[PDB]
Amino acid sequence: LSQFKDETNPLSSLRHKRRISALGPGGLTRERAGFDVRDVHRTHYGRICPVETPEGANIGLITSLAAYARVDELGFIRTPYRRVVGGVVTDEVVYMTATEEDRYTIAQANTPLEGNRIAAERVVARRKGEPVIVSPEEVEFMDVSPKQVFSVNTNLIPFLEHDDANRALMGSNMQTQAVPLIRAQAPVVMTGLEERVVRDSLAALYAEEDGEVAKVDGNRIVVRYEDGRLVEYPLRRFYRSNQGTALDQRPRVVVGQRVRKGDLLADGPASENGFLALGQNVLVAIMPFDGYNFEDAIVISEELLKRDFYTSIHIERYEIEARDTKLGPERITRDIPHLSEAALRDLDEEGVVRIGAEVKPGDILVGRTSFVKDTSLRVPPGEGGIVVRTVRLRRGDPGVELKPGVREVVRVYVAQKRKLQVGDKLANRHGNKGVVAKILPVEDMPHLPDGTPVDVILNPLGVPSRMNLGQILETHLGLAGYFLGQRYISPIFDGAKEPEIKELLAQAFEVYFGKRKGEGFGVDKREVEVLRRAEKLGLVTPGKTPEEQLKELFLQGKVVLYDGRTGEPIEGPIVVGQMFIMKLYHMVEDKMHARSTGPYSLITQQPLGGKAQFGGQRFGEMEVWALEAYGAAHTLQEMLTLKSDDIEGRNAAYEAII
Amino acid sequence: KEARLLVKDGDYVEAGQPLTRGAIDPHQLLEAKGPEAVERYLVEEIQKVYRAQGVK
Amino acid sequence: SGRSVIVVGPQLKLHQCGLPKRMALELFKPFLLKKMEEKGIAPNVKAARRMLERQRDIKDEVWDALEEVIHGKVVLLNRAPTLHRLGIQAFQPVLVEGQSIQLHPLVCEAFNADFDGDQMAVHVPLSSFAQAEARIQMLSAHNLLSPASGEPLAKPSRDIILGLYYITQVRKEKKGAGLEFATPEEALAAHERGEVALNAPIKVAGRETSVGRLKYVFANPDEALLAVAHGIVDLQDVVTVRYMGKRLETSPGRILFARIVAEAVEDEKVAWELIQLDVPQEKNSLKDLVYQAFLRLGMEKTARLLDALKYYGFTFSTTSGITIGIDDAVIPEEKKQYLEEADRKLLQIEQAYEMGFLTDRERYDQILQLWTETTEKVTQAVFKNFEENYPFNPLYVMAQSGARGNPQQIRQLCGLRGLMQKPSGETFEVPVRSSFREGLTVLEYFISSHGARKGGADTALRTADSGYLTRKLVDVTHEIVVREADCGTTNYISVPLFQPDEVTRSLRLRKRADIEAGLYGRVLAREVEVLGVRLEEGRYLSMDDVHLLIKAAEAGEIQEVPVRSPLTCQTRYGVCQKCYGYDLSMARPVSIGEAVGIVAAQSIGEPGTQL
Amino acid sequence: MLDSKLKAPVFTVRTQGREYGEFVLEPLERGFGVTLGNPLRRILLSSIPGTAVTSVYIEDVLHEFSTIPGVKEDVVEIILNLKELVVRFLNPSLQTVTLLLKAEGPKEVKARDFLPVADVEIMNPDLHIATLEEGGRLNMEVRVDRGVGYVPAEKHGIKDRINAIPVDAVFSPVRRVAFQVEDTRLGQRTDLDKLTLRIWTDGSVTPLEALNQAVEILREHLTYFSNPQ
Amino acid sequence: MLDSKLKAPVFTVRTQGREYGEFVLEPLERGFGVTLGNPLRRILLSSIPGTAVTSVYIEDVLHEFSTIPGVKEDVVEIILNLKELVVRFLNPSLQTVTLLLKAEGPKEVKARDFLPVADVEIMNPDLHIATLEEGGRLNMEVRVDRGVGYVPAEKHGIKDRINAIPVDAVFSPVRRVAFQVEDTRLGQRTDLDKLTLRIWTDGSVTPLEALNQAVEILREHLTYFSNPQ
Amino acid sequence: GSDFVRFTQVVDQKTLKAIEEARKEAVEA
Amino acid sequence: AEPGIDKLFGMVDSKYRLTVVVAKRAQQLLRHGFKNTVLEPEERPKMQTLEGLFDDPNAVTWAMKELLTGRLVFGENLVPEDRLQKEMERLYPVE
Ligand SMILES: [Mg+2]
Ligand SMILES: [Zn+2]
Repeated sequence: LSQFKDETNPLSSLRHKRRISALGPGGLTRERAGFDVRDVHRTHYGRICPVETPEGANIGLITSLAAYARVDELGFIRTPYRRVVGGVVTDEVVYMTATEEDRYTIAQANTPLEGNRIAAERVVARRKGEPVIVSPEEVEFMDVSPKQVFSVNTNLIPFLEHDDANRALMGSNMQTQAVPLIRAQAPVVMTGLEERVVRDSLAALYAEEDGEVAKVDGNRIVVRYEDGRLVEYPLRRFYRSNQGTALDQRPRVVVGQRVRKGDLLADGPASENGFLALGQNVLVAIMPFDGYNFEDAIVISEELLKRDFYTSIHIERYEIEARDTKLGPERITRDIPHLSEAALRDLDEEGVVRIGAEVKPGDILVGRTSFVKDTSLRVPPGEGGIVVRTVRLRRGDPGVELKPGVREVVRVYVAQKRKLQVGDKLANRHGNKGVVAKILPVEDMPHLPDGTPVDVILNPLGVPSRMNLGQILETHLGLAGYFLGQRYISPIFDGAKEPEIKELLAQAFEVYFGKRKGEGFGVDKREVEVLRRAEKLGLVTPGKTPEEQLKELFLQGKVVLYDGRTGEPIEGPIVVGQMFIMKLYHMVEDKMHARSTGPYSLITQQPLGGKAQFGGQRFGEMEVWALEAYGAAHTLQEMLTLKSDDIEGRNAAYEAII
Repeated sequence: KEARLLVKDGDYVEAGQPLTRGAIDPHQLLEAKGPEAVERYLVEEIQKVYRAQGVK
Repeated sequence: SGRSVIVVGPQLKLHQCGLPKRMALELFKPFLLKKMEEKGIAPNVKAARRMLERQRDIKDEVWDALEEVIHGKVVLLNRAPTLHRLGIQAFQPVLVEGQSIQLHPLVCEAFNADFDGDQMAVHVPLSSFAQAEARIQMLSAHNLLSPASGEPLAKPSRDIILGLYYITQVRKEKKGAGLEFATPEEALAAHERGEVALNAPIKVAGRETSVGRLKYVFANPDEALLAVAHGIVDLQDVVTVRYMGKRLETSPGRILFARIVAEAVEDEKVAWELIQLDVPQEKNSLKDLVYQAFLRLGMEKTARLLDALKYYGFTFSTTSGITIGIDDAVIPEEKKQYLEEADRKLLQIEQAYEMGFLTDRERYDQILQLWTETTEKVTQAVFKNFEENYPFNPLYVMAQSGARGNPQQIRQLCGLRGLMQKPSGETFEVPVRSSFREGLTVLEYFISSHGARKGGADTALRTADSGYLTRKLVDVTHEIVVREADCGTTNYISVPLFQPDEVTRSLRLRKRADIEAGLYGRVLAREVEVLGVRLEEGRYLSMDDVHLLIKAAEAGEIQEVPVRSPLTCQTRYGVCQKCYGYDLSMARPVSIGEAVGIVAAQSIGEPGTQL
Repeated sequence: MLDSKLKAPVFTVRTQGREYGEFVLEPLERGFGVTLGNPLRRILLSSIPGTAVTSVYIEDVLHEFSTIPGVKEDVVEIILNLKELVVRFLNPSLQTVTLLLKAEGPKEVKARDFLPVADVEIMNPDLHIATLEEGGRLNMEVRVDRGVGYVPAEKHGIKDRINAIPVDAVFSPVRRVAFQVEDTRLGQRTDLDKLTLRIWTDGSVTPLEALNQAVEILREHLTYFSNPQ
Repeated sequence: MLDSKLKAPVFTVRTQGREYGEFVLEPLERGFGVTLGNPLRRILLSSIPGTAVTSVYIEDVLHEFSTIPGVKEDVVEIILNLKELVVRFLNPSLQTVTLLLKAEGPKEVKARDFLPVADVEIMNPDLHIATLEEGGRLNMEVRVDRGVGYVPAEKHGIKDRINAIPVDAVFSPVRRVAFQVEDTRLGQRTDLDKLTLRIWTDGSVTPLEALNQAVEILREHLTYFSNPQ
Repeated sequence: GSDFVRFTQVVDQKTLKAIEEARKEAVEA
Repeated sequence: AEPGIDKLFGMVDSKYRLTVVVAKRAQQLLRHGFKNTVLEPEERPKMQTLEGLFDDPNAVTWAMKELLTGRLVFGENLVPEDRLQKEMERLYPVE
């Protein structure tokens, strides 16, 4: 039942820690019958977020409860609900039992009110899980908030009101796999819980009460509270995760700095300023580029690598041991008997290696010899970073119990500052996912009339198939906040409206092009021609000023653009913005699993490497079926004989190739 | 009572003709028509789903 | 063998593959040592082993040695869940830098492999004969048409399709003044002045020609090409150019695409002869041309065309600068009138129920029909909205274009996905009245969650179910291969041409596409002079034969067909070419020795995935 | 040099006639092949001076929507069939040459029937413009000027004759050009540039000659910065 | 030169400091504005060599993933702050320079806080480099080199100290380059081009400096064709 | 696997002449 | 993809026969030393970095080209295998 803890991000951890499944010992419910259970019961309202469930075989099996809903006594969720007396709503909230819920008519929170009294005689309510459009007097309780409707992870995508659940669940789920970055950024447009997120999630440090800073060292902070006391708290600099990431509370307070009660002290690894900050906000333009935004491929400009803008440290934890074989104890030694001592310089101390060094594939890690026969640890193929730590529990087991035969044990820690590279994968909060396709030299990449170019160009064809307009709404919002140099709080449905969107559009365009004018420059011939063509398509009213029609285009959220390679302006205005995009879990499947020659099984001669060599790839059966479809006679023969089982034949082919 | 039949009274009907609206036991189909007619039938029901699902 | 993540190879041609070098390194260590001993790179093969065992013993000349070795070499690539014959294909490897695997984007669907994280594997044939056989009949550049059914599996993708549709589209904006230039050249002069003024838009309803064609005349298309180059003329314009012997009144993009066709295949004569330059280019016409060109020139020139098409479509898609915006979701006001119509009718139904005259079933069904009606009402309204109002809607340009989308997607986004069933399967009364341009109501979205959950669950179950069914299929069909001469059995099947019960008694020329699927490339059980053409016995059934015979059946000259069948194939085990017939991934009828049963198992079980 | 100056793009050329030509320069550093073709491609399409018929007049023709008896083709067809007519001046003083042509009978009129101009020569003597049908009265004269690239008829509106017709001008003898930068691999690095430009010319010069022009004049444009101000 | 050569782009310069600069050239003939501003911008952003933190050595720590006591910032953060430092060489003989800085106690380490050197300038004098809490022993040395564009820390692998570390190289002194090619109106031709190219630079060089440098470079790149092949 | 094709020896005219002399070699005395 | 694949198709009764013929010819080039060629001298496969493709970067192209020539004659059963191999081995010191 219990297993590893979700140490991807504090939010990932909290979601994992507050989510319930159906399966278990089996008697409660086993795997083969969930169709009826998988559909979201009406009672899930205010009880279960139906978008948080893990998609796949275990879809409808696991979900996080309603964010505001909680167990009263015995695995029975009650949820907040605004009492509504007659035409007067009561701020008092009653956590209702699901069964008791049917007993009343729950009014929605979206209904406008003049305070405790409704603002509409005809208001929808939830009599018993149905839309009942009744008078305000027919509701006993009204929806406390949309927030209570969902789990925590649901509520962190701003513009859910214009996005499909099919990919809403996808986005909410991918929210968990976010790796805390070197640089923590908060979304240009938020939901409002990131503060509460980093509060409940103990990533950052918080000042108990009022006080001042005594000392803030890179690993400690002595605070002195207004109570006349002082207490110091060690600060987590670099701590490995379940997956080998960084763990630091960012020092956020200067020495002699007066911090109040509950004052965030050192923001967690993925908090910007007591705020959820993972991934980064990048200026993005949606346009179908040649082929690097093909289906969900993401095209990136070079600058985000020039800037320290997407990277994390990955932590690797190797380990070996010496045993006392009846053939002879396996000494952990520096000796490679046969040929060379040169590579043994790295293994500085005998058996154990020197610390704080880069490692190449195949480098000795722990020395040892079996029966003497050389049998020692080496650097695993793939990549190793820099030596950071070692542990050496020989027979001298202080409180350790090295297993029988184990003459001694040893642990090794390497670190590799993994920058974002070509194959990495990223996605937005609003669900749309993808993998980086190519980073282009920013020299020729499209650039604004202002030299400032965008960070990422997406393939637009994705959105139409998807059902998610909140993403483009956020595109506009972030584009606005760009010039506005300021953030926003958008409740999922009660938040911003397109009217205010166009207001901010006019404001930001006025800013941008008023300063353009102050530059001594209005419209360029390129702008005039493109504006003429927009008139040709009717996108801009003919006869309106190029200034004014460009302003309307801005309020359209689209504007002109210049190429950079051919430098040309781009026909058709494009919507862009500062989008808060995250890098997903680039799990182990990313690493090459490419072995040519190496080990084989004991009972069978099927190649199998692993620690020494990558290992032979699974060949499967239906693959042979496809081969059957083709006339692949001798190639398949080779596969199953020279590449599958035949040691003698495979080595004979080895030597023939030699 | 629920038997939804398409054929009319008095009308001449070929053997094995489905008297009601619904499915048929394949064995009775083979029995009435023998091999080839049942073959044609079954190919029909096979292609009907694929066409109904756009398969070509 | 190996496996890792992939990345698109837009530069890559399908005849090749995007290969990070560092994997081929370990893979070809044998051949690498072979060559670098073939060079002076290491003293011996084993000194070579030591030289190459370290990333820091790396020599660049290792690189040109490896390239020389692989000059004429290829590998095989595959996706994790393999379901069909092309679940693996042969590519000529290209060593590349970086980690990810570079992939020709076209087959991004041949392999049902998006870019969501899934990583593919690869192996290699080794023996000279093994490599020969792999390159010969496992080459993707060799494996073009679907053998499951004769459809081509290289269908052009959304981006290129959109680019060519945009390039080949034409525009028309306004006509207010004298449109009837047809007869008067005084009319042309006056309307040309009005075009000189604001009176005449370029894409005016010019009776003989819009002002565009009168104003500008081009002998050599490079002319109009330059005019666009000067920014003089847009690519979707009504212009006239004196073609080889014709005053072609076309859009620029149309002639340019024709020219693209001309280079891709040498015989531009046929290139224009086989091209319908008179329509906006759509994926369906795309496949039609792909097929016919493959028929005419074959593999090499057809693929030349395919690659040039990919190139040009990508180019033009980029050039378009076409991007989706929230305002691109054009909500036709006709839709709001239909919506008010539907709401008022629903209120009428509800009020009629209120005093009880309708039964809950009666009122429920009345509401159901009212919305099922208004939904198509608005669909038609929005469609018209597109044809005349906004022919260049990025949203509508795409949906109309074959690249992506459906009417339902647009409605759900532009209009609304109103009608949706309950957990039982019954639709809720109050449909989904909002759109995504609208903000979905909390309870409405909660309700909509149910259908999405059901879709996810049943698709996931159908996955394993289709795996099971295909497993059984291969279980049973595996024996069957074509090994035979003409199976002398004079037994065939007469394939009906009429679906006799569409109405209870409605015998009608059976559906066209179904007829093509059942009868294409068949063997005439006996000669049939149907439409004056003596369709001799055993003569194979070309598509044009399909068309002739569809026309004849419309003439009613015949209702079924004398044609062979495996069912009437005499061959104890296996089927006659005549008993089997024509269909290959190539055109000519099947070759003796082909494992047809496996092909059938795949072709049938694979579709079950989506049923 | 061997490393980086031998690392110099190979100025490779192969001219198919004087009209067409492949020109591959390789290899190139990051962002150079485009950096070169794009400006150069733009230049070659307008920079190049050439010969283009400014205007034309038929004695009897007074509307371009009119057709001459004994001559089936209308003004439109004759004007187009003359558009491609490419000529070559013998000296820059051939800024404007007006060549006349007289013809009657049932005969076909090509470029050769024109009265020969000493300094002006036609590389397209085979260009058949029209066909006299029966005693077809044709008296015509075409004014052609030495210009660069393309010039629309209306903007010049050349009227040597009040009923003479302005002619859209296309001087650039190069029909067109196509450049692409293909990625080429060197032993060390694979990300290298090879810019290949295949060009079409009217025949006035060979594509190589036009490249020589464009490159020289572009370098000259690079001379517009020596004076500081 | 009065009609056409006098009708040449008036190279005018208006520069705010040595960091930002605009240059206006007009009138321009057809399509030359962008035709030239494009590759100019490309070379400005690509070919212009500059300076960057070549390699770093902290006397106190061996591995970049460490933390120094009394040091709120971490090692990687500090090297980042170093890379963000903008220096200025005053001599071609100025290619490699190992700046050193030593700070202690409750002091905030600024980029002006390094040891002054003769031929160098701190283009980033106020650059916050670090902040030492108490007795913070921050003494270290950064090799900085004069390169072109970008190179990863890995390829050069510069080791003045084995405890010293390389870092990715950034040698473009250009913040951003753009050019507005707006219609300039000439007496005969209103359809003229006027290109006003704006550039924000780091300040290590003045805009016009990198400008004429790139113009120089491009002109050589053109001269690759005096050789026919 | 088709026997009809699976083995098809490829031969040059020089090989044909070689087999010709090999046949001619059967003459005794 | 491959030159004259249509032509070779016409000269080849079955696609698989063409495949088998090409592979047999290629392995012939391999085993007896690559000199088992008939069109090598004047026109020949040629490399890019050098003329190395004259030797054997990829034999299959050699077999395809020779097939495009009428130089080779492939019989599904044309000669007794023992004598064919024996004469190949006497008359090819290319080994
Ligand atoms: Mg996928
Ligand atoms: Zn048969």
